[PDB]
Amino acid sequence: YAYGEATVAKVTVITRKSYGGAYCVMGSKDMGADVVVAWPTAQIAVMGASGAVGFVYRQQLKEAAKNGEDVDALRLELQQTYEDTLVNPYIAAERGYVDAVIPPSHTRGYVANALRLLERKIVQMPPKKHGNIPL
Amino acid sequence: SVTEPSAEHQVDIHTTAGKLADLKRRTEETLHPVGEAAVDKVHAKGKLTARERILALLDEGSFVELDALAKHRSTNFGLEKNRPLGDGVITGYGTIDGRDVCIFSQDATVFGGSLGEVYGEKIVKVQELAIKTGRPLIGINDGAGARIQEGVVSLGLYSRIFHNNIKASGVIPQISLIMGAAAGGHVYSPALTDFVVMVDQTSQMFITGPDVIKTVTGEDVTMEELGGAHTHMAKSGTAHYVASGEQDAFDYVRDLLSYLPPNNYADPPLYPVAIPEGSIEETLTDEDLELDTLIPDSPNQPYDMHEVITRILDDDEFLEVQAGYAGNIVVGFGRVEGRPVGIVANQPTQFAGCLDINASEKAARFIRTCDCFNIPIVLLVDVPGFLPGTDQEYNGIIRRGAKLL
Amino acid sequence: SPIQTDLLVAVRDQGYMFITGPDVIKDVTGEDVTFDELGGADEQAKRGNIHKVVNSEAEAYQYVRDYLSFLPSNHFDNPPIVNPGMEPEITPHDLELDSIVPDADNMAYDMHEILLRIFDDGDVFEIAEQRGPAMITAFARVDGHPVGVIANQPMVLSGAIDNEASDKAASFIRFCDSYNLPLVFVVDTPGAMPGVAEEKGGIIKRGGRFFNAIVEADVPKVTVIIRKAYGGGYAVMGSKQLSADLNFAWPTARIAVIGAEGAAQLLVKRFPDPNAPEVQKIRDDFIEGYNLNMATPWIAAERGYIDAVIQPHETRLLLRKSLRLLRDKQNGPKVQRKHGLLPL
Amino acid sequence: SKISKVLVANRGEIAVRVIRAAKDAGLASVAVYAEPDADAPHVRLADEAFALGGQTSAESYLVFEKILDAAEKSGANAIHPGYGFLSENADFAQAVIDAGLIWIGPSPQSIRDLGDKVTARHIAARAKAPLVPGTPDPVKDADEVVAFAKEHGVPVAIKAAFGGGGRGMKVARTLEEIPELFESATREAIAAFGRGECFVERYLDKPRHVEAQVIADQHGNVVVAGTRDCSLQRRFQKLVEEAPAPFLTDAQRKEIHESAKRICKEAGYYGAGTVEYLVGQDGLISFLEVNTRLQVEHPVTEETSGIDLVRQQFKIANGEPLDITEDPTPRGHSFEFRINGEDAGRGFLPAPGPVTKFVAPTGPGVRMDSGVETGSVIGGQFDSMLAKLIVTGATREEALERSRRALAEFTVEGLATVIPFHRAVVSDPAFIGDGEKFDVHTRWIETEWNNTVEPFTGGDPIEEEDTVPRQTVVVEVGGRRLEVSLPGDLAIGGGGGAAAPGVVRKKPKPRKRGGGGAKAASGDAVTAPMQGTVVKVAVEEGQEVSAGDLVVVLEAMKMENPVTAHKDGTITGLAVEAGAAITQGTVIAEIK
Amino acid sequence: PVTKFVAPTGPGVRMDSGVETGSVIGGQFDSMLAKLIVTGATREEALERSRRALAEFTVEGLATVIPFHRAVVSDPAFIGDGEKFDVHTRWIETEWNNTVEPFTVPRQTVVVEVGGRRLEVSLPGDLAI
Amino acid sequence: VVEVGGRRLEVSLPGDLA
Amino acid sequence: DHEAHIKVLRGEPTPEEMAALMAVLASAGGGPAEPVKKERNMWGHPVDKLRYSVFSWQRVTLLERTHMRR
Ligand SMILES: CCC/C=C/C=C/C/C=C/CCCCCCCCCC(=O)SCCNC(=O)CCNC(=O)[C@H](O)C(C)(C)COP(=O)(O)OP(=O)(O)OC[C@H]1O[C@@H](n2cnc3c(N)ncnc32)[C@H](O)[C@@H]1OP(=O)(O)O
Ligand SMILES: CCC(=O)SCCNC(=O)CCNC(=O)[C@H](O)C(C)(C)COP(=O)(O)OP(=O)(O)OC[C@H]1O[C@@H](n2cnc3c(N)ncnc32)[C@H](O)[C@@H]1OP(=O)(O)O
Ligand SMILES: Nc1ncnc2c1ncn2[C@@H]1O[C@H](COP(=O)(O)OP(=O)(O)OP(=O)(O)O)[C@@H](O)[C@H]1O
Ligand SMILES: *C(=O)CCCC[C@@H]1SC[C@@H]2NC(=O)N[C@@H]21
Ligand SMILES: *C(=O)CCCC[C@@H]1SC[C@@H]2NC(=O)N[C@@H]21
Ligand SMILES: [Mg+2]
Repeated sequence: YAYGEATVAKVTVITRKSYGGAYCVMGSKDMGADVVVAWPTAQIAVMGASGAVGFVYRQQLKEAAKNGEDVDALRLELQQTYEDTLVNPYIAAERGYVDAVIPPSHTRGYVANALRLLERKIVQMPPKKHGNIPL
Repeated sequence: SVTEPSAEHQVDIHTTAGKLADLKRRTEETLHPVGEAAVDKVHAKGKLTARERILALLDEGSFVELDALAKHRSTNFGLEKNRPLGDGVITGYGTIDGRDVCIFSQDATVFGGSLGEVYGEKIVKVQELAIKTGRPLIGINDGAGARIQEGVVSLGLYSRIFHNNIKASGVIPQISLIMGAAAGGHVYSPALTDFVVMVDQTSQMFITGPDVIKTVTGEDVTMEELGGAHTHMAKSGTAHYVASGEQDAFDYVRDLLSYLPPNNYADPPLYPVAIPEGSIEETLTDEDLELDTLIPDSPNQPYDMHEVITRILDDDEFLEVQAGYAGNIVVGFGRVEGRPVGIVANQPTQFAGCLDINASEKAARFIRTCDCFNIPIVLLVDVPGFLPGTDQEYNGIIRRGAKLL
Repeated sequence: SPIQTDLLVAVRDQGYMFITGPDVIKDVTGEDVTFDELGGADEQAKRGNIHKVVNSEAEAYQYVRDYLSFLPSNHFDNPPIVNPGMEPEITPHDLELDSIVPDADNMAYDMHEILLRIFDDGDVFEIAEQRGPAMITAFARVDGHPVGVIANQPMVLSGAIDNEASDKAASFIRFCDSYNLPLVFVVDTPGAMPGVAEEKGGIIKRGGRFFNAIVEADVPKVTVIIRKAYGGGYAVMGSKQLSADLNFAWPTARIAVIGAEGAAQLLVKRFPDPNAPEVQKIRDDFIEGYNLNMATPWIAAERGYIDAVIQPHETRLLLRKSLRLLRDKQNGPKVQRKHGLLPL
Repeated sequence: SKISKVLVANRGEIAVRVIRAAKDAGLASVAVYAEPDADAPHVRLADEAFALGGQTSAESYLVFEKILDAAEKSGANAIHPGYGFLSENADFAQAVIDAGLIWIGPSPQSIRDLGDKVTARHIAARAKAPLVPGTPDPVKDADEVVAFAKEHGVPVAIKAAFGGGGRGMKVARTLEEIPELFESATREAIAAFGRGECFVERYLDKPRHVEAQVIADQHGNVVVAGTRDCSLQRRFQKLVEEAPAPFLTDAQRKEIHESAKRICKEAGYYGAGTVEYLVGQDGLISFLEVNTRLQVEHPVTEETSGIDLVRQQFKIANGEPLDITEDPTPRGHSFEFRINGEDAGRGFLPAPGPVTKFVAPTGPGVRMDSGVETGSVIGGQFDSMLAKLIVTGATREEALERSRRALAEFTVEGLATVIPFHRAVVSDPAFIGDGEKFDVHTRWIETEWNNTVEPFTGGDPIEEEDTVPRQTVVVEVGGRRLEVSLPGDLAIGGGGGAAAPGVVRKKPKPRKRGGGGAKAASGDAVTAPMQGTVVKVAVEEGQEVSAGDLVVVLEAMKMENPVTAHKDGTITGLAVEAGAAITQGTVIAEIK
Repeated sequence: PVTKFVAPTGPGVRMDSGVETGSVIGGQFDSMLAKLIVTGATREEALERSRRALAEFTVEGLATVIPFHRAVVSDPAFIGDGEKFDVHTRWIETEWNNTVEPFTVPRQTVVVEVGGRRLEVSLPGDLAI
Repeated sequence: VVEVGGRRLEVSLPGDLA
Repeated sequence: DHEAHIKVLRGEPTPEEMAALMAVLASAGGGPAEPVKKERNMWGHPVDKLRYSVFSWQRVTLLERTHMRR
């Protein structure tokens, strides 16, 4: 609520992990982050790969279990493939949830530029007496 | 020329009549988007479907469905081979007691009710409609989090939904029914709405599942202990009502709405009442005279403050809120001469009526809801002070007691 | 001063409007022109400087009384509510809509057959009928509340949106927004009328003004698509993307970037051998596939570009329910400022 | 061979009737339906149903290939044609026989011979039937017609040798009319029937229509099951029918019963059939027609004579001899009332519409044969008849009394019907009679009946007071049950709500273009006034036309409506072709 | 509740009915809803017509004896050999194969007086007027 | 005015009924 | 005459019964009486309690219209 209410300039720098509901909380774009940048080490995903594999490959793991295979090594291989495919900044950059994937040294420059431009933000909420934040 | 048995014939799709029949076939398919066996299994579990829940809450025949024919567009992990109509949430508008509401209802039979991109867009659409129209939004929540085969797109839709809940906060009444297991991202939207009604023993809310809890902490816990309606009433103070069943939950929602205006600037729903003339003393009733003997002679003796509440309110009717939580304070709605009022009252029968952390936060947010929606408040006061104890200090009686102030 | 007003009503053969008369035209420029050719009532109604032509002053007065009967006295107040609550159930007239649209896609039909049935009664009060006759701009009532109706007329020029149709719609939309009338869009159009004459006549800016007006308007916007919604016709005739509030389509709706024949034509621009039998076979098969899979309601419905596909008989009562929901619409967020600019 | 599965090549009430007869006989039944009939009762009642496709008769029930394909696919071994469509198409009867199916009907030759009017006249003369004075052969010229009319006097009817549906005749009252009438007759008989042949006979001024039901087997036995009187006709099509024929001498009645048998034997006829006659004001009988099909009216004969005539058709088509050896004695009296979807308040014009309610009468003496039910829809594509009400009693008086009851009970809502006419005529002295004669005749409905039926408006609010919402409540006062309609704004006593702020009541405008003071705008589009089928196009593109010129004929409810040029100009965009289905408001052409 | 009631029609059928669609049957009165009367030229024909009419007869929302009638009209004990039949006044409770499956606001009153008469006026309890 | 079977029937009442 | 009249759609009451019916209905009819006017009093109206951004379009379409509408 606090982040979504806020109308000052909101800049996000993702430095590794941003998963799930915590991704939504920590200054996601659709919560109104004005500038979102990610370092090359950013990992933006629904959940960690060991959890995700359980559900996205549960059928294959069950078939391998019926075949009596080394399903532990199968899980390791599927998890490595999930990490290599999805657990990175680029899927969010493809969706435009990340505005730029930057070398970490660029962070201060992107922040300074955004903050200089957003001194006045012409944004508004619907008229209300006050909100009703959870208490 | 060719003549088909009636079982395989379809009216020629090139004619207007054939296009009408095609729309009928598609509409029929939307009534059971994952096949009839799933509906049969819902009824076998004693639940209603998302559609039946909408049609039970709303006034008969008032529902207009939107995006009935939506289908997801994901191609990850073979999702494209299963594209159920409506994408697992039913959305639209209608009336409750003749006043217009916007509504959505999540369908646990479609991917466990997990939120995909199109599912999220549908919810966002009815949120935006409610906000622009200044009409209450009712969400019926029942879903296993983000639809994991869809990527971070589901997180982007969650963020859009939360941002809409925050925009609407204090603008239109927002009511969340929990009618199944709401997991992960599904829990925050209820928390941002104004009222939460959970169904006893058949609905749950939790961020993290019991199995992850077991892995990280070693704690064994059932999903019912972790997130049940009783837990969210009595412990965490998140549920405003625990219904004994789905119809009881709908009745509570209709009662809530009857006290609320449609938006933060409309006039409240005043009931017509016959007001007797004369002075207060001329107008005293026998039930009023019963208050003169309510207070025990000894100051050490409690009494039930509901004896005051039900005598000052019309028809003795009082809709209590968070009845099972922080029972040392009582809050709820009633009417005085047809005017909706919010009651806040100390309850001598629990902790001598002391204020504590939980009672303070219960009354604080109740008062702020009433003041958002222009409902006047009546305080019935019998408070000896704050509940003493180091646990109260360490958990923040100063900071959290300041919220009621 | 008259051209500033909202409604110009001229008496035939009696009312004329022109800057310079025939004499001065002849003497300065040598060209000769009659009062009728220069500025007769019917000519000015076709040019769109006049909104109505009538045969007598009594008829003009009655047209004024009817016109005012749909409107508030001012920007702030409320219009009359006339015959609320008639016919709360599905009528035979509603059921007549299920077969009103011709089977063949080439067939023109009169849009008034629909407009006379989807509102509270036959009181569809048309304004500027002679201007841009491929477009209807009318007042009607829904549950007794007045609304502005913008509808394509397939009977005339296939319902294509020409220059005068574009500026008629634009000015009617701005007027209706100014006096808080909800807007109902009834769509059956191939989009903008192509050709050198329309381009030189200004079709780009006039369409731009139609787009500008429809997005500017704060009033409730509801759309019903009947058959065609191609290209800019789809976009401008109250699409959801241009901020329409509720969007319905009949099962005969066809929503696409271009019609089947235009898609087939560019298909055949490549490997062009249009005399051969085989390319005519290829065109026929392409058009068949396109009208089955592309130019339909169903892609827009599955993407949620439209809110519902409806049986035609539902339309009247569904319009009532929708505009009841939208009655208190607040349009925002908008930044208050001196004014919006428009292509001009 | 023997019938085992009957395909009912028809729709509506007659299809239901034959399906029911097949179930009684223990035969399997196959329905066929056009797309408009996909939900019809007969489609749901038959043991099987096959979709012919197509929207109109010309592309469904009239298509031999489709009906024979449905029979092949269903494995039906017999076809019953009902009435209309192909029931009297001799080439269809032959095609059915060539397919090896049992044709439940008369021989193709009998159909062809009795369908040719002048061959039928020769057969009747050979049978020594009573004939009206008339020409034995087609007349060749208006001068020959004038010579005939000079011999026999006036009026004279000139009639098409193949015509039907009441269009087969014109009448000349004065000699000078003959050339124009003959021109019109030969023209329109060529146009409608493809044959120009015309013949001339004495026109009877106020005749009754009387007809004999025949049952004839393939072994040459014939039984006259009874007579009907069908004199209550509109546009020469029947509306009310009764059995036995009342107010006939025994000499007349026996002459009918005997001439019908002679005629059938000369025709070689077998099956059910009917011999139609006219009875003059002088009481002279005159042969009129043989119908080579089951009659629409057959159930009043069934009720009075105790014979199931459709099952008799099955027996005859099985080739069994008649088990009835002698003409039944009628018991009681029966009326049939055709429940046509026609508004008697607008000259019995038919209109399509939804059957939002249908409550048949029940109880003593009532039989209902209906092709529709609550929720049915009547499209513009087929005949207007919804149902038939048959009322039977011990006497003509008791049948009239029961008819007044049953017609008071009969409720139909959502489209116009002739029920208000039936309610009148069963109470009209001209049709009650004096106990020995009655005044009705084949032109009485148009030229004598005091038409007081108010035009149908359904539920439409028309006056200002109609727009006000209403509530209906049951009040009991002293025990009396009253139904009381209360306006939603009743300002009685302290009541109010006469206007919420700004509410105005005014007369609602009809859902029609413009004011009624003018026909049309100056616009160039000729637009279809109704749903229908374009049956004829009378113009071509580039033709110049003048106001009033015929542009197309649209058939709806099997009636022709001419659509005509509203202005002079050039036909500039002819968009329709014959056989095209068309919707109201469709642009047919632009006149420029 | 009589949620649906579709009497048979057509040749030889008479329906005498005390109920229609939407009627409610309570326990206060005898169970008879209606009488279906079927007539034919012969006993055999009347049975054939009865098998038709009872196959058409649709009643929904409560149990009825229609399945019993559908059996007995096809039962050799009632069709008879053509000169006798085997039914008797105990043939249903015994001897018949019972293969039928089991089925699966107050008014306001105002006592007015008008001249010499009392008149109770009874109104619906929610009359909005 | 009351309509009873299509008859008109004036009924006159006091102006002060509840 | 274009008032919507009471109609007795079924039944034929005797004049005594018509009088009892109409007297009872006229006693039931109540509430509004004559069309009194609720006097306009905009003090403390809800729209005045809302926070509006300085550039909020709702200042025109909600606040101003609510004050001006008559
Ligand atoms: C929320 C924010 C809101 C913001 C909104 C903002 C608001 C909106 C903005 C606000 C809107 C701004 C509005 C600005 C106002 C416009 C400014 C006006 C200036 C002019 O625009 S100023 C033109 C100067 N002017 C001509 O052009 C003559 C036309 N141009 C020609 O070229 C004419 O053709 C010409 C010149 C040849 C003749 O002039 P004619 O007037 O056109 O007509 P004619 O001569 O043919 O008539 C018949 C003639 O016969 C004569 N005559 C008459 N009676 C008798 C008699 N009894 N006996 C004898 N002789 C007689 C007499 O001469 C008469 O003449 P007349 O008609 O009486 O003058
Ligand atoms: C931010 C949100 C996140 O990060 S997701 C948080 C954890 N993800 C979850 O799925 C929560 C736990 N989900 C589940 O396993 C169940 O749905 C829960 C909620 C425990 C309830 O179990 P229940 O529905 O009774 O039995 P079940 O799990 O066998 O049935 C689930 C059916 O739906 C599916 N499903 C479930 N969750 C998801 C999901 N998140 N994404 C995609 N699909 C999901 C399952 O595959 C199963 O479908 P099916 O029966 O196999 O055809
Ligand atoms: N000579 C006549 N005088 C008076 N009326 C006549 C005469 N011939 C025919 N009619 C009228 O025509 C009606 C029907 O005529 P007719 O039976 O010849 O045609 P139809 O029923 O159309 O024939 P079809 O079986 O070929 O369709 C008769 O009921 C009678 O009303
Ligand atoms: C005797 O008076 C002391 C015991 C009572 C102390 C009570 S407890 C609850 C109230 N809160 C507080 O701080 N003192 C009061
Ligand atoms: C057409 O829709 C089906 C047959 C019904 C019309 C036919 S025409 C000849 C018969 N005579 C009559 O009145 N109806 C029957
Ligand atoms: Mg005939």
